[PDB]
Amino acid sequence: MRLNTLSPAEGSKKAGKRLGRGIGSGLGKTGGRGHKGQKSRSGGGVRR
Amino acid sequence: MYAVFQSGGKQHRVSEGQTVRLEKLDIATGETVEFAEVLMIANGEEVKIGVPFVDGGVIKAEVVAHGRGEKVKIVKFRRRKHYRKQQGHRQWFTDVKITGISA
Amino acid sequence: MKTFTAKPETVKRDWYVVDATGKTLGRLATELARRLRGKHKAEYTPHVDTGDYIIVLNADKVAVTGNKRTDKVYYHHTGHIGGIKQATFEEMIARRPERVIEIAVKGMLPKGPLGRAMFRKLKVYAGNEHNHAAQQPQVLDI
Amino acid sequence: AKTIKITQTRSAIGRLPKHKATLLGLGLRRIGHTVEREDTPAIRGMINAVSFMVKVEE
Amino acid sequence: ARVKRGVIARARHKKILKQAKGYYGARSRVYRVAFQAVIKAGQYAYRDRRQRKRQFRQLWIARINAAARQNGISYSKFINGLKKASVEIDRKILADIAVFDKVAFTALVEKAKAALA
RNA sequence: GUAACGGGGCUAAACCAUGCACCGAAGCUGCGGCAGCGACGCGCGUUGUUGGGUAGGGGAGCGUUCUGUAAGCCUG
Ligand SMILES: [Mg+2]
Ligand SMILES: [Mg+2]
Ligand SMILES: [Mg+2]
Ligand SMILES: [Mg+2]
Ligand SMILES: [Mg+2]
Ligand SMILES: [Mg+2]
Ligand SMILES: [Mg+2]
Ligand SMILES: [Mg+2]
Ligand SMILES: [Mg+2]
Ligand SMILES: [Mg+2]
Ligand SMILES: [Mg+2]
Ligand SMILES: [Mg+2]
Ligand SMILES: [Mg+2]
Ligand SMILES: [Mg+2]
Ligand SMILES: [Mg+2]
Ligand SMILES: [Mg+2]
Ligand SMILES: [Mg+2]
Ligand SMILES: [Mg+2]
Ligand SMILES: [Mg+2]
Ligand SMILES: [Mg+2]
Ligand SMILES: [Mg+2]
Ligand SMILES: [Mg+2]
Ligand SMILES: [Mg+2]
Ligand SMILES: [Mg+2]
Ligand SMILES: [Mg+2]
Ligand SMILES: [Mg+2]
Ligand SMILES: [Mg+2]
Ligand SMILES: [Mg+2]
Ligand SMILES: [Mg+2]
Ligand SMILES: [Mg+2]
Ligand SMILES: [Mg+2]
Ligand SMILES: [Mg+2]
Ligand SMILES: [Mg+2]
Ligand SMILES: [Mg+2]
Ligand SMILES: [Mg+2]
Ligand SMILES: [Mg+2]
Ligand SMILES: [Mg+2]
Ligand SMILES: [Mg+2]
Ligand SMILES: [Mg+2]
Repeated sequence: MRLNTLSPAEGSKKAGKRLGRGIGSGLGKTGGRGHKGQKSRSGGGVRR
Repeated sequence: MYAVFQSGGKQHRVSEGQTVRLEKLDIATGETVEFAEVLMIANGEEVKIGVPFVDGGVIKAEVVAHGRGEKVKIVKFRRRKHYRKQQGHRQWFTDVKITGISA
Repeated sequence: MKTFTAKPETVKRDWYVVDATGKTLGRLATELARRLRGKHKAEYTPHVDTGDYIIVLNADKVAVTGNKRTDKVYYHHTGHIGGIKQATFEEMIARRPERVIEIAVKGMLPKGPLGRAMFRKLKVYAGNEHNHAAQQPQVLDI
Repeated sequence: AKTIKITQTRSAIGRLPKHKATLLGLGLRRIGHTVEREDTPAIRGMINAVSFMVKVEE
Repeated sequence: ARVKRGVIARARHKKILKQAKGYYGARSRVYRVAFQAVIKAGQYAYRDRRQRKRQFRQLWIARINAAARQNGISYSKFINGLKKASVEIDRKILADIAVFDKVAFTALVEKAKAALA
C-alpha cells in the first residue's frame, strides 16, 4: 500500500449533473426545464 | 483464359496471376484455397456456360494479406430539432493471388 | 475492378443518310434521337457522346395523322410585352420545312451542355441532294 | 396434430389495434416470416381475421 | 482554480477548417460558414452511399439492352430465358462480357433462345 | 407568355377484357462487422431476439487548470 495505490469502493462516488454543456450530454439548452413556464424561470415556482 | 467464380456474396472474373480483394476469410496468410463452383470459363472460342456450374472446374488461389480498408464517416443531422450523431467504420478484407484454373 | 468507361478521344462514329418521305413525324424522331445519343451501342456512357452522324433528306415530305396538318400550332415569345406568336403545320412547311424535324428532335434530347453537342451531329435538308460524298454516308432504313 | 404453414405478405403499419394483436398471437414478426402452427378451430379462427395480409400453405 | 480556454479552443477550430479545404470563399476561411459546410457534406455522403448502388445497376442494364438487340432479342426476354436455363451470372459480369468479349456474349444469347424454344 | 397531358410528341404511345415477361425502395435475402436483453450450461460458450426519435428519465466516458504520490522522472 502506497499513497498512489488506494481506491474507493465501487458505487460510492457517482458524478453530479452539469446542465447546458452541449447536445451530447443530454442536458443541453433548456437544462431539463421544458418550454416557457413559471417553473422554467430563475427563482420560479409556487409555495407549499 | 478467364473464369467467373462466386465468393462473399459477390462475383468476380479473373485470370491467372491477378490479385483480387475479397471479404474476410478465416484462413492463414500463406495457405492455399480452392473455389469449387465456377460459373463460366472462356478460352478463346471455347466457352463453357455452367447450369449453374461448370462440371469439373476448379480455381486455385493463395492468401496474400489481411487488412482494414479506408475509414468512412457517418453524419446524422436533423435541423431545428436539437439532434446530431457521428460514427466511424473500417472494413476488413482478404487479398488472394490466382495461380491456376483448370477444367 | 471498376466498370468500363468510354473515353472521348477514342470513340468511333459513322455516317448515315435517311429519307423522310411519307414517315410519321414523331416515330421517325424517336429513332433519330436514340442514335444521336448512342443508346444502341454496348459502350454507351451517360457523360460521353458516343452517337453517329445522320443526314435527313426530303424534310418537307414528312407525314402526320388526323387533322394535325392544320390543327397543330407552334408557339413562341419574342421577349417584348405582348409578343406571343404562333404558326401552324401548313405555315412552317411553306416557310421553313427543316425547322419541323429539328424542333421535334430537340425536345427528345437531354438539356445541358452535352445535349447541345449531340444536336450538332444532325444534318437536315429539304430536298433530295446533299454535299457530303467525301464522308461516304451509308443507307439507313428507319 | 396436423400443422400448417403461415406467412405474412403485407405490412402492419397503419392497421387496427385489434389486427396487430392477432399477428402477435400467431407469432409472425415481419414480411416473409413463416411459422409452424397446429391446425385447430381456434387457430383457423384467427387466420380468418387477417386473411387479407396472410397466406396459408396447408 | 481558473481555467483558460485559449489552447483547447484553437485546436478545435483548426480541426474543422482542415476538412473544408478546396471550398469557395468564406467556406474555407471562416469557421462559422465552414462548420455549416462540413455538416452538409457529411449528410450528402451518407445519402450517396445508397444511390451509388442504384446508379450502377441502371448502367449495367442499359448496356445489356444494347448488346442483346444486336443479337435479335430484347432485355426483358433475354433475362427470362437465362433463368429458364439456370444461369446465375448477374448484371455486373454480363455488362463486362458484352464490352470485352462479343463472341462469348453471343453464346449466351443462343442459350437463352433455346430455353424459350 | 403557350399555360386545365411536366414537355417532345401520339390515331395508339387512348379506353375496355384476358394472359405471360420485365423494371422499380434505406422492405426482404446473401456476405463481413458492432452493441443491448433473456435463456441453457461451465468471465466462457451455445442460443433466441432487439438497435428511427423532440420534451424527459436511466447508464458509461474524453479532455482542461490546481493538491498528494514527487528532494521522484523528462529536459540546452
Ligand atoms: Mg433529450
Ligand atoms: Mg428558450
Ligand atoms: Mg434537470
Ligand atoms: Mg410547453
Ligand atoms: Mg408563456
Ligand atoms: Mg413549464
Ligand atoms: Mg428566467
Ligand atoms: Mg413589344
Ligand atoms: Mg395581337
Ligand atoms: Mg428550344
Ligand atoms: Mg423542342
Ligand atoms: Mg431532368
Ligand atoms: Mg440539344
Ligand atoms: Mg447547333
Ligand atoms: Mg393505411
Ligand atoms: Mg494558474
Ligand atoms: Mg485563453
Ligand atoms: Mg481540443
Ligand atoms: Mg485560432
Ligand atoms: Mg468548438
Ligand atoms: Mg472570406
Ligand atoms: Mg483559403
Ligand atoms: Mg487558409
Ligand atoms: Mg467563431
Ligand atoms: Mg436501380
Ligand atoms: Mg393570352
Ligand atoms: Mg407524367
Ligand atoms: Mg417546349
Ligand atoms: Mg390499339
Ligand atoms: Mg397497341
Ligand atoms: Mg391497346
Ligand atoms: Mg392505353
Ligand atoms: Mg392487364
Ligand atoms: Mg436496393
Ligand atoms: Mg433492414
Ligand atoms: Mg451472414
Ligand atoms: Mg451477420
Ligand atoms: Mg436511439
Ligand atoms: Mg518537484
